[PDB]
Amino acid sequence: TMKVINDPIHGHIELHPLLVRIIDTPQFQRLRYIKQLGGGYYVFPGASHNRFEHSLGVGYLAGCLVHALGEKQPELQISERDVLCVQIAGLCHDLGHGPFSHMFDGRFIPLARPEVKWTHEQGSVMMFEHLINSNGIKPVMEQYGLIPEEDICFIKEQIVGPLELWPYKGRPENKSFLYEIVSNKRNGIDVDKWDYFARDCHHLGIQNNFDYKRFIKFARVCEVDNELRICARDKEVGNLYDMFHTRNSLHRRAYQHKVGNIIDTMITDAFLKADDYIEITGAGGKKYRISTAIDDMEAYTKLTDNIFLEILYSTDPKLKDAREILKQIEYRNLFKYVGETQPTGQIKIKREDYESLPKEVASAKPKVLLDVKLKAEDFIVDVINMDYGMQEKNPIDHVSFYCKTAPNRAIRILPEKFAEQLIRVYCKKVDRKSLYAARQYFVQWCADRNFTKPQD
Amino acid sequence: TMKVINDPIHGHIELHPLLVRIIDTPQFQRLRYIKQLGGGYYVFPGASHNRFEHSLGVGYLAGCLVHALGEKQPELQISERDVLCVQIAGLCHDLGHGPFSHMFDGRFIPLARPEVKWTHEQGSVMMFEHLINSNGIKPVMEQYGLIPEEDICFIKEQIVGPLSLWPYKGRPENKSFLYEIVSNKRNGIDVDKWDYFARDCHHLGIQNNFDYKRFIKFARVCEVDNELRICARDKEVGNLYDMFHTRNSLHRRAYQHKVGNIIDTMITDAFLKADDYIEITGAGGKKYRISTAIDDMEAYTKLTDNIFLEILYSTDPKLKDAREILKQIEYRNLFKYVGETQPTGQIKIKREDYESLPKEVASAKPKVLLDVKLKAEDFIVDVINMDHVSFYCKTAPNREQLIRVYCKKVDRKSLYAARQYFVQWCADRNFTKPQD
Ligand SMILES: [Ca+2]
Ligand SMILES: [Ca+2]
Ligand SMILES: [Fe+3]
Ligand SMILES: [Fe+3]
Repeated sequence: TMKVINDPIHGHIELHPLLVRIIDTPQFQRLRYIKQLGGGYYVFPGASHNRFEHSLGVGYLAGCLVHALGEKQPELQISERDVLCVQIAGLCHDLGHGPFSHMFDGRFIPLARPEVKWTHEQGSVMMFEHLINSNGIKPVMEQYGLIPEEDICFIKEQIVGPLELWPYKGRPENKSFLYEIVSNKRNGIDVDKWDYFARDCHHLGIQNNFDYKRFIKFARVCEVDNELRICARDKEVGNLYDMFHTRNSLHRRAYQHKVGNIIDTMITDAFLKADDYIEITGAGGKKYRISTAIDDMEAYTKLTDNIFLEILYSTDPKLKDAREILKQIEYRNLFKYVGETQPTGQIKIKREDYESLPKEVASAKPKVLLDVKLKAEDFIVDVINMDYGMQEKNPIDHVSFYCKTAPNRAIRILPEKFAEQLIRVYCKKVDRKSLYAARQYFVQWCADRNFTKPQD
Repeated sequence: TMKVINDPIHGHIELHPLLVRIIDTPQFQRLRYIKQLGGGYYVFPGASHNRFEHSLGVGYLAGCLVHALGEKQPELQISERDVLCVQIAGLCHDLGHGPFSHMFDGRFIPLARPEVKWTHEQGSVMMFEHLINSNGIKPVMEQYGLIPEEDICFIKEQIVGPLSLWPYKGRPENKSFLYEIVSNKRNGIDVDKWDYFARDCHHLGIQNNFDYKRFIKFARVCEVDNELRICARDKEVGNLYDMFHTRNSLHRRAYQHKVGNIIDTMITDAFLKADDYIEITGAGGKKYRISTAIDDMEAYTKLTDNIFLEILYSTDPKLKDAREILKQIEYRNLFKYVGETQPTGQIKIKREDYESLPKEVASAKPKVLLDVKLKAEDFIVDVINMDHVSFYCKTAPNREQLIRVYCKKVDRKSLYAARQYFVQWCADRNFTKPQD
């Protein structure tokens, strides 16, 4: 038969042999050493889960959804090849994640290389191609009825989106709903977001109220404005609300934790101080930095969380400055929270301007002059985005439902409005004179940047 | 005021500032990089938890039990300092675990240094002393009412044991029940096992039936043969049997997994071929081997699961042989399972003769000659090791080894060969006939 995996969130998981061949690969097993939340592990002891089990769950849920729609609506012409293609897309959607997951692409790369526009989804596509190329997956695809020329393009489009009128080339327009499963761009609701909602809740002691298996059993494909979309049963709006609340509770209590995000900036600070002295060997023996390893998948395969311990256990004097910061984490001698603000009604801060932010705070002009002159090297500016690629909107407005009487047409038509971006400032000095001075600079920068007034 | 932890098993737990000082320590944060189940992670994806979260739970449960006894029995004179000592003891009981937990002291060390005797508890006390000294914890202990002379001895004794008559020095026999909490050496029912019963079930998807909370609630200390022992209520024996079934289920389905133990042996083998070339920095620039890092505690502090990846990501030609085996874990090209047996007598194979076992199998002469001759290196033999609880009346509140053999050759001929060797080796060691 085929492999069975006992997941603590989904139960028994059945693995097609093609999936097994993709998993038993250094590019996929790489995800065993990538913390799902990263710095959150040092705040929540149960947050020890890695990207490996998350990807296994996303592929399982993607196959469950596509198989349910096929067996419930034969008119959709869903093939078993389409089921496996969606499963692979769910398995390999997080292949491009770097050390400590969103810390790498969200903060480190913008700080070390602000000129490059890099996302972990781009790396997922590059790592997928490197995976199939380095392990002879294409003949195994042909074994199981797949056509690599268009199916691999279909998988990549499911992971990253269109590759620059129907813009997708992997599947015709009459199967547009297949592009809404692994990563939905219309509303953000997808099986990928469902897996870590349950996984993170399971690992942090927060309660999950969204029954995702109930949602799959009532998911149907329907015609909405001449477009085939995956619709929900009307009697599932209460489950939908519970899903929204569960994501906000995770954001308010875990993702935006004030100490966990500090630790993320400290790990980023150590990585930045160590970027000039670590060497990762790529294809042809070429030495790559931590920041430049994203240009070479052969080197990026060797870039996991152990570079944290490589720096911590290093004896090189060149790495001492970076080693000291990591030692500070073990002693809980963390950076000091100065304050928090928010760009309500303002244009959100972009990744390419992260590097200029601490120099902008140190350049503030407080009225009350103090005997403590602070430099930009004493300030850390943290930008926390609940979704960097999103604009303020209610997702229910982009969710379509169906009735039991009209199971092919949608319906013409308490939720917590959520902040998107939070600006936190930390100081590296620990003395009360500098710590109070940094607070003065920060409140002055909040009026200049036209951000909300800091309270405390 | 004290720090609060959100734990998936126990919920919100409060940490005394002394405990926090011990936690904020590289000697203790080392536990963040030590898989609890080791090779079991490569079979169960949810088993990503480390020893750090488990130690926190044991330190919490031990304090809960002592506090519950003191509150429910003000005659025991259990002081807040007695509570802290038990909390620290459970918090530091596993400080001596090496890479991938029990495969380091249970297989690797006996294979690399068969002459040395080493256990993770005997290393946990060394870790505790090094932890206390390197961080100046004794003054912090005193400022919270802890006297270091008696207490350090107390904490060490309820971890490793006494170092005819009452052999403990940290507490008198009047507080003997305190030594039965973190690790019981009589029947084997401690809060340590309670924590990783629920925690492992929670991460493996295995159903946990024991409720440690309702047990602790109805737990009291009674007199058994003129001695004070922890006893349970007469109607809470259903919880006791659910504990025993959860243990049996965890061993049968998780701790004794086929592929899981094969991965452990494969990781041991790569460590053995990487032992002569990996350098661990120790006390004052000195260099130790992976097998010799246990002699220096500062070198052991830097011995974690990261060794697995320094071998994997290495480019040293001397490390090529070890790097090959770790890569075969990623490609799922594992050792083939040959057979399984157990000793017929009460005698049990110790660790000083683990490396002699594969050659014994290869030295066997099967009764029928065959084509493939097998070397000792082609065999892997790992050893898997595994009613007496007091109670009280509600009215009157008082009064073994398993042997598995694997083959590194994975072809039809060599596997038939290995089975013939294994059957013959079981025959002249008087072991149970292998099930076909
Ligand atoms: Ca992703
Ligand atoms: Ca133990
Ligand atoms: Fe994901
Ligand atoms: Fe333990």
